[PDB]
Amino acid sequence: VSQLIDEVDRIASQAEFNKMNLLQGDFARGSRATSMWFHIGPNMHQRERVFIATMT
Amino acid sequence: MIINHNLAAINSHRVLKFQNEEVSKNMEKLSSGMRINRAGDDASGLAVSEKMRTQVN
Repeated sequence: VSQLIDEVDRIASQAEFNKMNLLQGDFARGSRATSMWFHIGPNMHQRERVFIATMT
Repeated sequence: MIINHNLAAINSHRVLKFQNEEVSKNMEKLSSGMRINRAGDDASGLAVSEKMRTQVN
């Protein structure tokens, strides 16, 4: 159990994208560190927010 | 009419030369099979692609 909880923490702290860690909770609901947005339109504030909760 | 300079010819040649540049760019894009061949096509895209290639390897 310890051995295969350690790698759960490993995925939590290492699941990454283009220089962004995802599952640490930086893009959670109450997260203050940063916010993730997708600009899905061709003019001004045509953006959207995506939430990824903590998975540690 | 003025014969010392064929003004329509100059404009047509200009348009043709820029069209040739565009077609050469498209031909190189076709030949390589890659959208970003040289730098300046999309600098951020090229940087992200290189980083993700390193990640993939």
